[PDB]
Amino acid sequence: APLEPEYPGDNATPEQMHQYAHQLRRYINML
Repeated sequence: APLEPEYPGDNATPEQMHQYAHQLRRYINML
């Protein structure tokens, strides 16, 4: 069930943040 991911820490490194936000836009766009 690939839907709404989970934010990486209150403010994770640009790397982890990019991964999460990436999947977010990827999913929303996937559907």
